[PDB]
Amino acid sequence: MTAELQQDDAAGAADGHGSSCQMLLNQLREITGIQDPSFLHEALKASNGDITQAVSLLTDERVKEPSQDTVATEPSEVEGSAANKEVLAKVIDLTHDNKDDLQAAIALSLLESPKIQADG
Repeated sequence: MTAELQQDDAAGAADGHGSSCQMLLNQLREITGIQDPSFLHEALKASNGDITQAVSLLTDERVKEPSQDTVATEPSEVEGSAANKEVLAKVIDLTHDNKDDLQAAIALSLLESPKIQADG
């Protein structure tokens, strides 16, 4: 009934980390300061396990509130990918008759049909 010796003797098993140390979320929480292990683990899941990138993914639009309208800005539930950016190209055309293709086809068919058509 004295003190203990040899700490290598251990007592029993000591696993259950299954690729997922506290350094991942710890650091993450130290970089971003987020309290949503879910959105955090999301970043780690998107960065393929990389913290720096993940971080990037988050600091680059993490929480806030897009989708919905909120704020004063405009909502973004659709378009949001490449566009005239990656390339401005020529054939400039915005004013006058623009997108008249779908606007016209849509209008001609929208004028005869109900309103919303969703995916259809």
